[PDB]
Amino acid sequence: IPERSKLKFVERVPLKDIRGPSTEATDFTEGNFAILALGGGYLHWGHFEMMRLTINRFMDPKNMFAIWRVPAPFKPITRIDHYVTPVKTGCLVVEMGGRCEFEEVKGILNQVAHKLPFPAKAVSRKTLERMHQNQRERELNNQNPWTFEHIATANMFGIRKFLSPYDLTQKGRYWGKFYMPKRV
Amino acid sequence: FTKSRIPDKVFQPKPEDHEKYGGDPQNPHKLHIVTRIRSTKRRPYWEKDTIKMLGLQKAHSPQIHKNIPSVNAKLKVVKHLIRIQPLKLPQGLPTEETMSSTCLKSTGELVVQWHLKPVE
RNA sequence: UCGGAGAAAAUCUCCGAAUGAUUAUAACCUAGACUUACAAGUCAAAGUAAAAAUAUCUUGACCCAGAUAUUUUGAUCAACGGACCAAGUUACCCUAGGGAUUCCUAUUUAAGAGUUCAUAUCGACAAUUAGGGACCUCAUUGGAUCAGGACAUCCCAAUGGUGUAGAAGCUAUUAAUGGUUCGUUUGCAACGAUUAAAGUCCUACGUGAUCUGAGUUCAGACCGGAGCAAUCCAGGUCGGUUUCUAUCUAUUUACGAUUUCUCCCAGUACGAAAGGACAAGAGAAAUAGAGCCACC
RNA sequence: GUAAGUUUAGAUUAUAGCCAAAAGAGGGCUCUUCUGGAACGGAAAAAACCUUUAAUAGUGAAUAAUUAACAACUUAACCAUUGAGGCCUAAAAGCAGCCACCAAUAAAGAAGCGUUCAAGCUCAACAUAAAUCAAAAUUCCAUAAUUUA
Ligand SMILES: [Mg+2]
Ligand SMILES: [Mg+2]
Ligand SMILES: [Mg+2]
Ligand SMILES: [Mg+2]
Ligand SMILES: [Mg+2]
Ligand SMILES: [Mg+2]
Ligand SMILES: [Mg+2]
Ligand SMILES: [Mg+2]
Ligand SMILES: [Mg+2]
Ligand SMILES: [Mg+2]
Ligand SMILES: [Mg+2]
Ligand SMILES: [Mg+2]
Ligand SMILES: [Mg+2]
Ligand SMILES: [Mg+2]
Ligand SMILES: [Mg+2]
Repeated sequence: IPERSKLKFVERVPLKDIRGPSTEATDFTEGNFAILALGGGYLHWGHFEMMRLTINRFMDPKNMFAIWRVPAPFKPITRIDHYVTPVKTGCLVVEMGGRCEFEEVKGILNQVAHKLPFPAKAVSRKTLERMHQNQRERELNNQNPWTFEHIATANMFGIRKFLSPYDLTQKGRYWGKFYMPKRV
Repeated sequence: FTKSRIPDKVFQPKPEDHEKYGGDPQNPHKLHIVTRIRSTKRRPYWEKDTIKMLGLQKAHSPQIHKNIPSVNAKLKVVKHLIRIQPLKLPQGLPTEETMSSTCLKSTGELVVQWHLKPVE
């Protein structure tokens, strides 16, 4: 159990940032239970306090601990009113761990996730692994001969007249700041 | 919106593809039958030009072209507006005598004897 | 006007120049090019001539006037492609035209309030693809008549919950039924006396070919403040004329009621007292609708 | 693959677009660049979306696009055994509070909670049987319809 089990404080003062698949904080580091971002959104300091206060009160110092998986607010906002921390879909906002089962932390993590600015979910190591396995399984066993990548990459049907350059990389999974899970 | 370069993998066939379309990877066919089946209106200007270069100004009228890389390069530009079918010569190339008796079938066969009579 | 740096080439972010000092004094001539609407602006082999190669570093036309004896010089012409030389004001105005005329509220969450007890009544952080509102400055809407409609319900009606004993209340569901007053000071409010209640909004201030007060806003005139004056001020004030015979559409001949108070049940049920019901039942009015004339 | 291009001579008009899509720059809008469009058909009406090489007569034919589409996953009825574990609130009982995190047993640690604290209402044991998702304001506004290859 880390000595500083409780969440630390966050300093108030130190378009594509949330428009694609995440490349950071996508893997569990120390904890087993964490909140997974399912969309792109900006986390201002107010959200940070809600996560800090709610999680700290419930967690047991003897058996539980938590850590932050995202940087403090650094991006300027003007009417320099305040700074917002960008987050990409797939990021782990906060990580929890300890000699506890997922079910114990499900309620608090899910409650915290609901109040986040973007859609989010509470996932353990197993659940995150299961989600990826299901995604790969769906792609392999898909019975639709046509897929977004092949049509877009090969410019079949003259499709690229109606597509953005970024669409080829995303392959239709991501539209704007929203992530479509079922879309293979 | 700019011209696109298709990855080379698109034009590398697979063993099942040869089975489906019935074309041997060896002894490749010589001549294409190309017909325009979509309109050049609302298409970028480069597509409009290649269609005129290939002679496919009228739709649903077939044109014969060489199955050589330079011709193929233009065809790849307008792949979506045309239908490419391999010309077949069941009875061989037309000679001087048979030049006036030919007919191009929908199947892709240029028959050199056209009688308009029951097969019997 | 031009030059330097960023954005990175459309508008934005910054610095400088209308030269400066140094000097070897840096010639004439002539291929090919850059740049460029025009105009202006760049680089330069070869040849010749001086010397014994070198100018180094960081911009204004034409005309017209000059100066010398060919050679040259004239712009905060800076509104910087530059009229040789001209400012205010107009509400007395005119013509040609172009225009316009944070805070609620509904959901989700629930630390903390509520002695105890999250959700009787509420409530931090937040969540709704959720609904409405250079130094100075500032400008359509009342009323009358007749109202159509929404329901996010002010009263009337039917109900759930309570920290609902009764009586008073609080909260929520349902319902658009008919109703929802008269004045005073007011220019927006500010009060008085009532009521079962004096709802919140939409209809181009709903409605000016139905009517009316402001305002926009002028021709006259004063103060206060500007300006040398004419004049001026989004500062005061007093005065001050918009007419219309309806062509078309549309419209112009019934209904089957709302509310309040008193009486009774009963000063009972309830309640320590204080105080004080419901339904059931009878009678009065007020208003609205439809009619009538024996009386007044 | 294809038929255009340079130069010479002459010449006006034009110099305010419009909407969709794509990438940026400022900061929803607004500038800049790239692509397309101007139906008589379809999207309801529909300049700007999709289908459409010109324009002719015909009581022929094959076709294109074509506002339509088919809520989502374990309590069953049962049983609960001390020295009050101490100490800070007489003393604090699974249990005011804090720390041990406790007792034998076929089998039970104290879960809610009760309790001034113990009242004890009784969870888990023993002991019995089965068991996460995908179509507000004039007056509603085509009519209808679940299966014939
Ligand atoms: Mg020139
Ligand atoms: Mg030389
Ligand atoms: Mg000028
Ligand atoms: Mg100029
Ligand atoms: Mg006057
Ligand atoms: Mg009405
Ligand atoms: Mg209602
Ligand atoms: Mg009128
Ligand atoms: Mg009249
Ligand atoms: Mg006068
Ligand atoms: Mg007057
Ligand atoms: Mg008078
Ligand atoms: Mg006046
Ligand atoms: Mg009339
Ligand atoms: Mg009664």
